[PDB]
Amino acid sequence: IRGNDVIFVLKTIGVPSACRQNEDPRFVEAFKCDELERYIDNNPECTLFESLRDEEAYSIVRIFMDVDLDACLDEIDYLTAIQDFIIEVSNCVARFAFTECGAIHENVIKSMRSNFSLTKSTNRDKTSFHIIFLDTYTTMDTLIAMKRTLLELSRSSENPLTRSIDTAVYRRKTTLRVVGTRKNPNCDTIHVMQPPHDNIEDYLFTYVDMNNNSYYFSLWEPGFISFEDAIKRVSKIFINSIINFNDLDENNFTTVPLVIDYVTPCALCKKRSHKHPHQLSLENGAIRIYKTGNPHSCKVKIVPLDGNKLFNIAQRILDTNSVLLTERGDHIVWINNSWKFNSEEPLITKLILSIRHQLPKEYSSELLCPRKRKTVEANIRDMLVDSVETDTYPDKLPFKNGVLDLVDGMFYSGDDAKKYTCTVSTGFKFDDTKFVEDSPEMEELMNIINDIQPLTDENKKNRELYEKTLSSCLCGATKGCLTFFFGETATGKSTTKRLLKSAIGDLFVETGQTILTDVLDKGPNPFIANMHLKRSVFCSELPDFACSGSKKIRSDNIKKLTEPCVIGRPCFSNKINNRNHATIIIDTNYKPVFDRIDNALMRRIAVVRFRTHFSQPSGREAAENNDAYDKVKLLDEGLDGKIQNNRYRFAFLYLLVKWYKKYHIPIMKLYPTPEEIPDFAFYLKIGTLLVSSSVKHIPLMTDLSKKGYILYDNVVTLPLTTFQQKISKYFNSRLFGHDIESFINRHKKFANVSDEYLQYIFIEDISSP
Amino acid sequence: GNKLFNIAQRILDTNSVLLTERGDHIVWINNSWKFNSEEPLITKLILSIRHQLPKEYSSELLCPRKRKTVEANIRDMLVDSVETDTYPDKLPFKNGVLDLVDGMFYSGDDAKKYTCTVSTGFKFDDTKFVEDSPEMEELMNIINDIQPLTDENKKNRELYEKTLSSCLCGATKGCLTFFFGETATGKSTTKRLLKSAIGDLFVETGQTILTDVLDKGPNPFIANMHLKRSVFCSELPDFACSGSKKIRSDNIKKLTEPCVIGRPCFSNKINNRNHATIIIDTNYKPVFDRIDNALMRRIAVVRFRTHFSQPSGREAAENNDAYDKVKLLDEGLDGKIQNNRYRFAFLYLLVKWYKKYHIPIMKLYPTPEEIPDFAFYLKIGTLLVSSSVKHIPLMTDLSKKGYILYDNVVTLPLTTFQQKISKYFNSRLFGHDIESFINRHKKFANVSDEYLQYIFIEDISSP
Amino acid sequence: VETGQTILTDVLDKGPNPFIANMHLKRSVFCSELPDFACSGSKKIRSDNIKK
Amino acid sequence: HFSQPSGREAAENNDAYDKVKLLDEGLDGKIQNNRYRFAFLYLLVKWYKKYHI
Amino acid sequence: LTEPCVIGRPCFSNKINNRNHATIIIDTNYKPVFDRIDNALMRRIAVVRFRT
Ligand SMILES: Nc1ncnc2c1ncn2[C@@H]1O[C@H](COP(=O)(O)OP(=O)(O)NP(=O)(O)O)[C@@H](O)[C@H]1O
Ligand SMILES: Nc1ncnc2c1ncn2[C@@H]1O[C@H](COP(=O)(O)OP(=O)(O)NP(=O)(O)O)[C@@H](O)[C@H]1O
Ligand SMILES: [Mg+2]
Ligand SMILES: [Zn+2]
Repeated sequence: IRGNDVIFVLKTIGVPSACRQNEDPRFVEAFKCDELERYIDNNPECTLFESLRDEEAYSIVRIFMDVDLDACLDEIDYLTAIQDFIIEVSNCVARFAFTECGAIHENVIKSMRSNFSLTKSTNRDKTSFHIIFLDTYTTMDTLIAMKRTLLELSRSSENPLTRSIDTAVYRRKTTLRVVGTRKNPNCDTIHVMQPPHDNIEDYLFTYVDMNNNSYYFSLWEPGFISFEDAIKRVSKIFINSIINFNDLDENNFTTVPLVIDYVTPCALCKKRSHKHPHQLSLENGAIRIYKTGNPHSCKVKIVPLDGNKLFNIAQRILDTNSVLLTERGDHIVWINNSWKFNSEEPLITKLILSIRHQLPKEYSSELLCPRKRKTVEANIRDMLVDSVETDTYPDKLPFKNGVLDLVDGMFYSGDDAKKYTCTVSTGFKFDDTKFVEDSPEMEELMNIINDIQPLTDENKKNRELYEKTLSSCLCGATKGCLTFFFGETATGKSTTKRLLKSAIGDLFVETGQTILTDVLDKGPNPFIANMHLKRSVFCSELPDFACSGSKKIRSDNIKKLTEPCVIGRPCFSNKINNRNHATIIIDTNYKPVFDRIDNALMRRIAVVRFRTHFSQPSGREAAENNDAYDKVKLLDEGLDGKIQNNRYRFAFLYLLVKWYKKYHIPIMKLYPTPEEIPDFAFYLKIGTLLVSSSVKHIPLMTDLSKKGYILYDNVVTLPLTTFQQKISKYFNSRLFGHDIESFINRHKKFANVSDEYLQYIFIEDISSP
Repeated sequence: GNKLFNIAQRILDTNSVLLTERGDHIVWINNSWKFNSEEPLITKLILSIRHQLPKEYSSELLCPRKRKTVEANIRDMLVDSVETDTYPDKLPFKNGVLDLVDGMFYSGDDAKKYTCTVSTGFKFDDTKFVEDSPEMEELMNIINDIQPLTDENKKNRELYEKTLSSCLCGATKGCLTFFFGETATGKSTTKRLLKSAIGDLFVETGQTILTDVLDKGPNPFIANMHLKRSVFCSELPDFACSGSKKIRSDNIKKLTEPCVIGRPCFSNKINNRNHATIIIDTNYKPVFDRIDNALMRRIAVVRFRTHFSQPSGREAAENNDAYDKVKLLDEGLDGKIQNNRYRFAFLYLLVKWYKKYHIPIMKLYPTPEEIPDFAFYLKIGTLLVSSSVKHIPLMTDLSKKGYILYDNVVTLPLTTFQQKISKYFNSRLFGHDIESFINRHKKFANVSDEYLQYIFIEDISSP
Repeated sequence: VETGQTILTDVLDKGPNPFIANMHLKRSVFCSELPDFACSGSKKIRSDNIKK
Repeated sequence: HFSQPSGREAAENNDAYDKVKLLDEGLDGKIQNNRYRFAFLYLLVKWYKKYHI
Repeated sequence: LTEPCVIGRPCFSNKINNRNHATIIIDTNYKPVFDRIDNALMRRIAVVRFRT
């Protein structure tokens, strides 16, 4: 809504609703930056509060909090406290935004932690301030919802600043004090600004200046603890007996000073003795222990009265969005700049141990006992209810140390890569130095590629399709066609398989022929179960069926593999569905033959040609005489070893990325080539030469009758003997009699005359006069 | 005392955990009965219902040991079992239940009463269940193209609507329907329309149970089709093959019972519930191993006429025998339907047809007139009549027509009966059927005489 | 309880047989849709199966 | 036989039947809802006493 | 069997992939007879003869 730049101000607290509606200038005002500054300057002792003029259109506000701690802290304690407070509050708000407002935890963290205005009250007995997050915007109903979780965080933390969060001022018509202005006419203390923020729009929670680095999102109690245990905790922290004992009741808790015999130095500040004795106060369900008189002689102490420490630790670990539950009931953790999941060995305890550095020291020491880490893991599993979607951005290449942007070539490492929840990684680290164009390895790889597929004019299209198929493996989406690497021996299909394996790493799996032969549903099929979020799978050495004795590759499997999802379950699992981002590549020396052929199969089969031979010098002319190759090149033997050494990995990766960039016109697809595999040629020629019967061709019987055709009940039918006599001049029986009878029975209708009749006419006959 | 026992009693009072007749538990978290046995959800539920508890009780549920103790108490207190989803007129969506009687959808505790485990797998939105939409108008045009509203295609349209709408009812269906067409006549179009519509309650498969023997087998499909409201059987392999297996009438009858007998893969369960509307889409004419009166009662046929042709193939496809209308293709139609745009509009259309055809029952009625061999089998009965007492007094007067008398019963010799019937059907096509009828209704008394207790209707009619 | 036709057609001992195993202490057993012998090559009911 | 009123005459001439009645469309649902459970149980017990002296 | 990776897992162990560092030798009294003969298979078979 482009925000607002007018500041609405009330003067006196408790102004009437009638006065607010009438907008009487005696109390109601509206200014801009310069007008506000001039008003504050000219009128020094005027009260100034900020509110919302409209809750129906300008509900957009910033993220703000109020903290007031009734104690004095020195500089170092103040700095560590504010650091911990910022981290905890930003994590809590980001987790709430992610889990309720549908926002993104990482941009929320970035916007809240980039900059903030932090004032300081001129009063010296206490530490109070307002904090404004400039670049985070949301509606007021969002704060309405945030109230509960912010109160829970306030109640469940030891930090004085976080514990002293004012959970009010999150209501309707909420009014915030204006900086530099007294709250009461009879008081003098005010709030003053702190560097590097010096202007006045930096401290107003309604002023909106949305820019690039911005983000917006939208949608003694008897139950605390036994009093004896509370006093026991106080004494146990004191580490010394108390002179005034058995006289402090529940009623005189906040009145009677406490006196300590200084046998051991006061553990709060290690000082040998204190002039004035120590006293207790009850704030927000915690006992604050302080010393009267000197504000810096003793460090203030916090004793909680409720909650569970190992539950607070688990909540703090959970609200960093580093453990998540997927739609398949598996827990993914963010360790070492990657998303990892392992059903065999859960990694939650590893995450708990590793994440202790991003937690306050009080919670840090508890995460060293394996028993307590197991307790925290048990808490986390119970809190993780509901699931989240993963791997939804098909433009990113996930490396073990980050994410490479395919549309740009920019590498994101660390938290920047955390947004893209890519749960499968190549397994190795990206390297920008080795991801360069000019390199001797690059020239060697270009030589190899041009050797395997020449750039000749005849080969041009096949080489381009080679590039297309190799590039589309990088796509994280689902493609609608398979690729067959058909070629003769010693031609480089296994070499390019090894090249892709080295280039893609763990985003690559090799499976057997069971996928192409057996039923995919069946029972336990870990081969199908291994294609989860893969991008390149390989089936090698398809057992071709030139001789009878083996079940042919079934069409059902190849139709099912094209689907965006695949139905299949592993051993001892309940999930039945896995996403199909993988490109299915099968290596064979022979033409595959499918059991059932129909129309749809001409939209799924793309094959790649290999016509280059690498041979020993002895078989030079022996290979040259063969027509299986169009060129013979000498064979290099250490090339396999150096490829196994992953020497060409980054060169081939750069080449693939450039191919993807070139081929990636907005959205990309794959197209079959149903003219190379020979078993489809039968049906192609039959379709281009034979068509079914017709009813709209009824006023065209003259030429058919002149040729010799007969008419019956408006359906063209002819005997089988003359069908064979007519077809004997196009197809030979000794060639494909099995296929001939196959389609004959497929289209048999029987009836008519005294023999079977079929609904078929010849395209050549109707084409001829 | 025993705060933990009190907590367990309080939780069990809300009926959030149930024990089903499979020796397993179902829990209600996130407004859905998510049965899970591999990993229990009871501790998750215990931690979830924590703020609906007194403050002196909420603090004890933060310890995993105490949560496990409460779960053990609940497991010991359950004891009894309940029945799973029994309401047929309730469609369960991932976030509630939709009553088809008033088309009203409700979630929360109001949807807890209908203990439905199976679900569509996708959420339901209130603001897209509307009559007016670009999706609505485009879908209406598509259906009006596929099934024209002309008075010739009236009963076919009614059958299409009824069978399509029956996929929502959670009862058992007594008929198997056929989608008959020639080539690309919207078959897979309406199949993928249903897949987009319901989802996770529709199973697409080819042959298997339709072709093989159901019993004496480890076949998984029979267990797969448990509590699924729609099942499609496609790509039937042209049983007019002379070498390929036929269709079993016993298989058809097994598929048309409230309970289906099957042995999934490795377990010992042998019975499963049948709710699916089994739809079989074929181009070639199906042929059964053995047809009879009982089989003819369980088959319905829906014919597909209007076809779509590309601009280039328009002249090629504009002349077809079984075509009735020619229209144009659409390259982005399949991707667009996979974009789930027509989902809720087609749900509303299915609900409307369901309300139309429940008055107040939607029993599926067989249509045997479409199948020509069924027509031959029934015309044999219409052109004949079994011998009865009314034919006894005739005797000699009817025997003058070319018949004889056997035990005061009008009888015809087998050879003369064959000569008489040979002038109606085609011998080449119906020789096996004639042999089948002869061996199915034969009567013998001695070495020579062979009796048939049937008389032609035209012989009786003619003076 | 309801069971398939294998009870009358196939070998009772063989390997596993939950169809037979489920008849423990059941007061009534039903089998439906007898496989008409009108199809050549069909199986036959076993007299020893009846006796067992 | 229990038939619809259209094919009633077509199936009457069959010798496999001695009687023909009108098919009832509510029997399946009424049985599925366990309406006749205790009535059939009472008849079964009466027949048991009759035929097991 | 000549590829650098093989698939198979032990009992009570979720480890599937195995490396292929092996020289595969088969000692026989008879020459092997293969179902399919092609130019590719000829690149993977060698025979040593024992004649004492
Ligand atoms: N550009 C190249 N320059 C030199 N040697 C090469 C080149 N490309 C491949 N080779 C080598 O030539 C041989 C070809 O073997 P291979 O890669 O297995 O082909 P192939 O078609 O997969 N053999 P096969 O699986 O039996 O059909 C290997 O030793 C490669 O290292
Ligand atoms: N109303 C329409 N307008 C334009 N194109 C349409 C329309 N309806 C269908 N089509 C197209 O025509 C095709 C018809 O094919 P369809 O009948 O659904 O599959 P099919 O070929 O019969 N499957 P199968 O029977 O196994 O061969 C659809 O896939 C669409 O591409
Ligand atoms: Mg190879
Ligand atoms: Zn001290």
